[PDB]
Amino acid sequence: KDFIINEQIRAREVRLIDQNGDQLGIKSKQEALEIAARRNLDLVLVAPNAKPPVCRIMDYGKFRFEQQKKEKEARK
RNA sequence: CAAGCUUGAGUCUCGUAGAGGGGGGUAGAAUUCCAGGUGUAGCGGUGAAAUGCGUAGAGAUCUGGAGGAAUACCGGUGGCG
Repeated sequence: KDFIINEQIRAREVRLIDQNGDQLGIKSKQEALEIAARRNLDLVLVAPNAKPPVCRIMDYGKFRFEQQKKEKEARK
């Protein structure tokens, strides 16, 4: 569920996937953070144990809200 | 029982103070909500937490608007009934 995002990420390099599924390739964490920032989105570590770790560009708050919404609705 | 009397009780005149009652207007503070600008990962809550709220961008800040309810200071063994 919970993913670490943005500056919480410690990986030197990550494989980057953008908000639409475009495979941006291997990028330094710094460049990945720049791309996320220019798009006003977050850099989310979706696959911490992949080699190299996989990050997805997305709105973390919107993603998390929808996930919690889904869980709650299906149980009431 | 009858006539009275003016001190009890009323009436008259002119003023005074008052959150006394009923109706109608209207005001500025705040909360919550709606619409936006800035901003970004927390806010909120407790003894400690969690539920809750926030990347569909909250909270914080600035702006405009809606609505309801109550009227800080004055304010006080103050006042009115």
